[PDB]
Amino acid sequence: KRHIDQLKEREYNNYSWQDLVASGVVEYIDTLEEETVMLAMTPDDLQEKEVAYCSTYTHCEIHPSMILGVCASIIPFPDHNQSPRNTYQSAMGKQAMGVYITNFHVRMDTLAHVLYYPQKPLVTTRSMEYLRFRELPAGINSIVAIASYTGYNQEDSVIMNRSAVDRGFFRSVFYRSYKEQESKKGFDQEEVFEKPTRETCQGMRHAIYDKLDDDGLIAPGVRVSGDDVIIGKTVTLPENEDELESTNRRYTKRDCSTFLRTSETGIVDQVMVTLNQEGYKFCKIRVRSVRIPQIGDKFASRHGQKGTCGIQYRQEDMPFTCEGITPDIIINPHAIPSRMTIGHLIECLQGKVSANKGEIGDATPFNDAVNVQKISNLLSDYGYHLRGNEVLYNGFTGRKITSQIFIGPTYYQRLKHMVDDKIHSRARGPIQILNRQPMEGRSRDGGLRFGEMERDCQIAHGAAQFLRERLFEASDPYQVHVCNLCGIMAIANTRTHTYECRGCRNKTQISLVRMPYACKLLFQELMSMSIAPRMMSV
Amino acid sequence: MIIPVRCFTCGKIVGNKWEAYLGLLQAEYTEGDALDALGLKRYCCRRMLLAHVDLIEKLLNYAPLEK
Amino acid sequence: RDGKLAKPRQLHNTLWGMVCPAETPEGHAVGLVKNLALMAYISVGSQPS
Amino acid sequence: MNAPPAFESFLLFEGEKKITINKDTKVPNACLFTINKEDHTLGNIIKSQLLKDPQVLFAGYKVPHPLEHKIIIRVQTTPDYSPQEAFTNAITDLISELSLLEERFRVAIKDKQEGIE
Amino acid sequence: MPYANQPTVRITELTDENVKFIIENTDLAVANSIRRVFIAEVPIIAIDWVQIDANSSVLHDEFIAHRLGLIPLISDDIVDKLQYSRDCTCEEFCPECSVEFTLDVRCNEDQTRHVTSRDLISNSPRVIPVTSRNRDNDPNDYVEQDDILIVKLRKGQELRLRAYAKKGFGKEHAKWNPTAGVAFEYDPDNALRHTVYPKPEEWPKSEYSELDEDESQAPYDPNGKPERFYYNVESCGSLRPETIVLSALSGLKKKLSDLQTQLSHEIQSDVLTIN
Amino acid sequence: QPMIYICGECHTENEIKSRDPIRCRECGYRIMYKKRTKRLVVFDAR
Amino acid sequence: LDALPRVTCPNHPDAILVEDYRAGDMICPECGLVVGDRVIDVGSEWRTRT
Amino acid sequence: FIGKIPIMLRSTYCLLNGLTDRDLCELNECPLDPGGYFIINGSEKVLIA
Amino acid sequence: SLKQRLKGKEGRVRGNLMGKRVDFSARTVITPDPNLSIDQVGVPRSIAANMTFAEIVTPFNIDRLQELVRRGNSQYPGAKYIIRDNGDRIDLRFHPKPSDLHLQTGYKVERHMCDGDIVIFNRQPTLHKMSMMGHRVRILPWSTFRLNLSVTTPYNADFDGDEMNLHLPQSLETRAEIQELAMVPRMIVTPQSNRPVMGIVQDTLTAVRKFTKRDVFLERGEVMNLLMFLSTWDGKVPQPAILKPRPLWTGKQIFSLIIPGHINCIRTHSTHPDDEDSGPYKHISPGDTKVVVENGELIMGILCKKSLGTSAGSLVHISYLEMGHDITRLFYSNIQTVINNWLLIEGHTIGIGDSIADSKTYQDIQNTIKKAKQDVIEVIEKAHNNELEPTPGNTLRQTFENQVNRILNDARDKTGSSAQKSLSEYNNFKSMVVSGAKGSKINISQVIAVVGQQNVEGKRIPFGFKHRTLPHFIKDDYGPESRGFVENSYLAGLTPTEFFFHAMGGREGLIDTAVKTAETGYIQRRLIKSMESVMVKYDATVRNSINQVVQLRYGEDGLAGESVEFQNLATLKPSN
Ligand SMILES: [Mg+2]
Ligand SMILES: [Mg+2]
Ligand SMILES: [Zn+2]
Ligand SMILES: [Zn+2]
Ligand SMILES: [Zn+2]
Ligand SMILES: [Zn+2]
Ligand SMILES: [Zn+2]
Repeated sequence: KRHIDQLKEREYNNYSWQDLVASGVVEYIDTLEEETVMLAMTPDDLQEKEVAYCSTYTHCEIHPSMILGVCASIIPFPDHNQSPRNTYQSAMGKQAMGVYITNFHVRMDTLAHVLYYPQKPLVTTRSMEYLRFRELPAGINSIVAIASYTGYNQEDSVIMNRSAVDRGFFRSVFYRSYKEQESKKGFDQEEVFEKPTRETCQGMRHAIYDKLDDDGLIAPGVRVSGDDVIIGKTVTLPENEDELESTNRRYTKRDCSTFLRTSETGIVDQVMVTLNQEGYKFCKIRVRSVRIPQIGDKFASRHGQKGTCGIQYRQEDMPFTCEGITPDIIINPHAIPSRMTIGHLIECLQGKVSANKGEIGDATPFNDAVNVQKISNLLSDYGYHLRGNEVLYNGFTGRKITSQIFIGPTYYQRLKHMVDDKIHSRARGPIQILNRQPMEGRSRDGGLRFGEMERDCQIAHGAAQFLRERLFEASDPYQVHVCNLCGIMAIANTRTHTYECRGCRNKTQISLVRMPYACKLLFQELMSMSIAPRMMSV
Repeated sequence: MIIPVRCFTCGKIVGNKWEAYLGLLQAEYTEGDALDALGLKRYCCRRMLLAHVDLIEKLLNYAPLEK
Repeated sequence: RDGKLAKPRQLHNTLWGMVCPAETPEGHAVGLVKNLALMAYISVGSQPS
Repeated sequence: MNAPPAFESFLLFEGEKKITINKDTKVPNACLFTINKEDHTLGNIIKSQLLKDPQVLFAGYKVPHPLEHKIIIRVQTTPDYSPQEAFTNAITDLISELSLLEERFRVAIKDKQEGIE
Repeated sequence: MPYANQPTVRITELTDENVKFIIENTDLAVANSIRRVFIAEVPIIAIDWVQIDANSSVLHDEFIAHRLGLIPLISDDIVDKLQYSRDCTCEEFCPECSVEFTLDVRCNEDQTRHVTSRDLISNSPRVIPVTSRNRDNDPNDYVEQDDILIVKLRKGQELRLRAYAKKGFGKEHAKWNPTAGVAFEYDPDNALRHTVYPKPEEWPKSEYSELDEDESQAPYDPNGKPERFYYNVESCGSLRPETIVLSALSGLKKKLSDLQTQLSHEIQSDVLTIN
Repeated sequence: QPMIYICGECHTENEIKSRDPIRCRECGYRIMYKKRTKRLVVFDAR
Repeated sequence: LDALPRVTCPNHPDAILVEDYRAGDMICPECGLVVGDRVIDVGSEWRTRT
Repeated sequence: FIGKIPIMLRSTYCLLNGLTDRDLCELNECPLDPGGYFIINGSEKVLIA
Repeated sequence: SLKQRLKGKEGRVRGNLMGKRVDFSARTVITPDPNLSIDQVGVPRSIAANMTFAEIVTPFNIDRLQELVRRGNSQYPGAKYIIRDNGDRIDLRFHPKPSDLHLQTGYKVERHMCDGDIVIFNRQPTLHKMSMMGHRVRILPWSTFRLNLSVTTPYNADFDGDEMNLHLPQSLETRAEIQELAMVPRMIVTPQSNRPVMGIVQDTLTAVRKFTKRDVFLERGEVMNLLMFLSTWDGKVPQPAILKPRPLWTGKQIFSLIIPGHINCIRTHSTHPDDEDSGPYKHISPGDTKVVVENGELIMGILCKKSLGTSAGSLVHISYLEMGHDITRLFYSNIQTVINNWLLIEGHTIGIGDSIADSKTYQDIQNTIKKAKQDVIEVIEKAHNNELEPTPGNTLRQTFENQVNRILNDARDKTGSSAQKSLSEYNNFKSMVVSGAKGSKINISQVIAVVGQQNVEGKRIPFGFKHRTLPHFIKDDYGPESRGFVENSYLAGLTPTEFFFHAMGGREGLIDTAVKTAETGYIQRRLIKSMESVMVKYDATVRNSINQVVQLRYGEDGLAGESVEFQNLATLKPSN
């Protein structure tokens, strides 16, 4: 115990951990050594001789929690919870949004999510201090009531208080940093940062350079949207091949001015210009955007019970306690027992009493504290039902609800799952004429994928005509003329007069067929292999 | 961080009672007495303040807070 | 890679105190991906001579 | 946002009307009225106010959807007593009670300029 | 109608921050709805327009602007007098539908400077501003009545901004809500048995339970009806709680009268006749 | 437009409409900052 | 049908043919008729021994 | 001269390793950013075990 | 490589024909909406702003259609484009006089997508015919899809963050085609296993159990309140179930109101209560527990899922047969609305109280474990004496490992059975388990009493630590903990060692799941590529793509599997 006092002496003077290593009261141990050692679980119980089945112990664990990793260390009493849920939490914890360092201002990463009002866990594991988690929390301990309500919280979701959202519930900033470089494009050809006018340049399709400055860059603090040109630059190409007068003010000034993707809206956060090892002049600009909780956005409990916001209601509509306390969240009861997440209740029960105590409880799974009854007995002492269950009044009729409610505080996660970034749709737009397929995706405003199995279902559906609409009309429509003499697709077709099938001397017996254009290409591809496939109704 | 006015659970103001609490802590090493003095008779309000944390001072620790 | 099929992933008991059992991705890389224990350490190599 | 502004919850468009009146096409001396930009909060006292009336054969209400701001009320009274009078009677009675509640509140608060003890 | 409640009223306790009272002879639906009125329904003035002229502080304008919302403006000047900016047909805003605010601070001092509501001034005619040593030329301040610390400034940081306070109500946004949690209680003995309360000893007694105080674990009456609602209004500071109640009571009546007028209009606009 | 960003490390506006190679007086560093926008900007308190 | 380059209509010789990258459409405002064709948009394709 | 070797953050040769938090904030560095991963072309890079 | 380009490896076949992109489609995250009719789907306004339909002008609606053109792109109830008979299309956003623009019958107008329109909705991944269904749109705020709970059931969707895909047909044939086939109401019964696919679940299922309680009583005021919730109602108030001392209605009376008035489903209460028969026959005191409804009126019986659906003898299947999909869908939407509203006011929760049992039994349970612990030692010592008798056809070790396993199972079962007894019927957990929701007795054992033995492939935890599992154990240890037995409860917590064994098994479930997830996609592909060659013919004979006969008739009867039902022939009666 005196050595502990030495460890205490170290806070001021010195007594290194290495000296503790030098003390040889503890040693560092590999698995090969473990095979031979007689390891002890705990100093206390194992030293007892009264029931000493063995006393040949050689070494003992510092604490069983040392097995745990960074993620597992966060959730209290994991053993009262189903084991995979913790792995799901370990993954989902990684998925949560939050702060990450101190100097966010100097930082200009492509993507970031930071919470306005983070909170250290009301119930904490002591090691999280070493994890500096209380320094950098990634959620808040919200007070939740467990009730099905209207079923809008069914299956991995929750109903939340909109009026709480008004107070600043889980609201967050989103920062995206844009970077852009200027550089050569040949011996003479190069990009040129500027603010070109619509007549002094081409390749501008339709977008205007109003936001720009003469430098070609937008000013900091400017309101932005998913269409306008964010960085202005243009590259003349031939310098001499244009010659003689097809002059125009656009000349050969081809546009290469950077614009924002057709989705984001917001304000310009920051603009920074410098140069690199490549030597080329380049600029970096940070764009600020605000993330607010919305219906359907993904959220999660500290106990691996994730859920989306099923809906949001005003505080008045919400059912309320004797005080009129509306919970921050309304979780479906049934989601817990199927997953068997009792620990989730312990955060609430420990949190409730800690809040009343006005003092933090430790979240170490292994204790002698007797958290069950003693806390419950203590919960009764603050003047509450010893089990935590409490009656609440109706949000609409005001009447007391038939069942009693278990309500209390809980550490919650805002997950990296912007639903508005997940949505995608199109009815018509840019295609891929090379195959006549829709564009690659949302960042190019493309169409949505059609899979082999939707086809397989569609055959099983028997609705051939809908597939036909989908395969042909909703993706690849084409018209072809064939010679009556031969199923070979051969025409010159004056698309205002003649048609003809050269090699067959066809002058009138032309016929029209409807097939996919991509399919016609495949067929032309067969002909390039010297194959002459042909086709008729006869 | 930067103590939000009004307890999310109720609406109880605390736009200056953080530093006062910090004052209360320096004056009295009894959180209960501190928490009580602030008038936060409700534990929802207590959780608000108890679980609050203010890193800004570390942010302030930087010198390059000029441009 | 080398040595495949009829080998899989589950867990080894000696991993106790060496790796957190819960700390793994829920993807196909589950168990295939491991994570350092809270107080585990790695040998740097020395000369016994 | 892909969601309407907050005032839209209560504010009506220039083409909207607060309430719509329809007769029932199913049973005699009955009608179904639709109220726009309103909730059960109003609905419940009025149902109760009508329920308090013994001349009422039927009275009931619902939003078409909680997200939606609209309610519909079905009411049936005795064939000699129109459902319109019942709604009119219920509101006038209720408003009158509220005024006295306010006045007694005024009397109750006024009744301690200093202290009750 | 032949019969209605007498809405018995009794006021128990009142302060500038809270009011406790007991209402009797009334419907539960009326009690909850008026309760819902206390929060959402009450009209208030709050900031809706903010321009930030300069900010060399660490926080970003939108953080402060959200905070400017979070500021608890007192409403003790009949804020209802101002017309709504939408209806005031004025170019976006005017003093008849807006108040103006301006804040300018610069930290030339080497030590960290603190910014407060006081740095923000009502440029519009002095309708009662933020509650920061303006109401309290009273030897009864909390500790300073510096109510809100806007931000802190280390040497070299500056903040220039403008604000417009505008008319609104709690239903619009919580910042316009002049009330915190609202206390409410009826029938503590659970004679109505709205819920089981298995083993009533597991349920501590409510302060109102204390009245009929009882050791019979919960007396019962099947014929009972909700009565003697116990109230305790908790104002957020924006207005004196009882005065909030009157404005709430006035508003709900007005809300109903307009529907009656519309109800007359429904029968006017209709082909129906009544007399 | 008098604006032009400001150097990062000397923390000083260069301030001109020039195609100069992002240089900076006294402070040789290339890190540039651009002034706040000179525009009307409304903010809500929501 | 050689008169393309960017301006023609059946009712009038087109004066302007704006390219709406957003919808990927070609519009001729002064009358009202998609000249048809969005070739895959150059504004979509503006991110792109011896 | 033989080369320029990319160095791990918080290395012995990462001279910031001796500086205080206050020094690091003076450098606009995060005191709770121990590093241990390279920065390559301005991008952060970590070796997987 | 020219062959390669074709070959399929991202070629013309696999990389183009087998999978491509399409238009008139949307995908988002899913959100719940029990208030939605089974045909409804909630749809984001932005999507609705994005989605359009090109309608051909008819003189009956041309004036309205012109208003959409006049309303234009500047609002949702307007139109973006018009496509003329000759083929010309017009952008109304840049048109100089959108309102003044001429139009006639036979022209097509691209108007915005509107509500009441029928769309086709799909899961991804797609596994069966109900995985793609026609749906009715509902235009709503926020970019979320809202759906009826029971539509989740065939979809197996989870609001944890699943996306699913929707497609909007642009042809009237297909609109009919989707309406006559792809629509969900026809999808109710599966031909794969002649059973219904719909299923009311969780909160709804639990409140229904709660609602069938004998102690359920209603007030006249609330009956009117309940009546308005009805999606349909006769307009005629029912007679009170009680008149004196005071007028009252029963929940069974009111549930029976929900029920269509000339159809019945009999007996399958399918709940634990009563007595695996024999007992309830004692004496036909035959009510409450067992389910019985007559003339659309429920006589007695707490409800279950086997009653509620996705099983034989279900009310859902017979309603589909008699009332048809259309009446059954409206009944189903209606019941969910009502039960939801009752649940909302009735309420339901869960707490540590639900984990509370009797101390003495809890004391007896541990002591039951102690005897079992003692029972294991008796088995260990005899084997160590080699006086233990090996089981015939097995080794002594196989006997020993088997013998310890029966004990660890008997004790856990005994202590579990004590916990089943120890819980009140008042409990939400027992309520949740009984209702047929996501729970069971084994859960109670695990949460309250004991998780039980952990195993590897069914075998006790192997001696990976040199004839040991851990250095905390002695060498040659054979204790159940030394081999993964989790004696504690989720309430009791777990030892460091037990948690690890618990973590290990969680991997086994998870790894198997990931592997199973990839393989099913592949096996199916092998399956589909084979079975795609066959279809039914008009001569009833089953034939292939080259018209050859597979069967004389499909299933040797030519009848629909959905019209098949489980029946007892009973002609195999014992005595002649
Ligand atoms: Mg799922
Ligand atoms: Mg689910
Ligand atoms: Zn030919
Ligand atoms: Zn509070
Ligand atoms: Zn005005
Ligand atoms: Zn410089
Ligand atoms: Zn034209």
